[PDB]
Amino acid sequence: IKTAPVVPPTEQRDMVQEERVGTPVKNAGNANPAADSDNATEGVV
Amino acid sequence: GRRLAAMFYYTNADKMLSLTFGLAGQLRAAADTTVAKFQICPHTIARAQ
Repeated sequence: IKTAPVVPPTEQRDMVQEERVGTPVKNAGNANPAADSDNATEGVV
Repeated sequence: GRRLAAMFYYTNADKMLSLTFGLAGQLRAAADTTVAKFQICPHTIARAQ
């Protein structure tokens, strides 16, 4: 048995951190966001 | 807009001149109709002023 001094549970707080490597684009779920333009065969106002 | 852009690459002044000198005739015949319909003359415009 080894009794060791630890940090009291009430003087620390677990905080969830979300780590990201880059900011997702506007049309993140779209494989081809350029197909709204390539399929505008009548024009756009 | 890429199709319309292509034609302006492939165009000469002669083709554009007739396009717009034809519009000028078309609009002036529609204004001549409106002038005749509503009697637009200096007397009629001055009476409105």
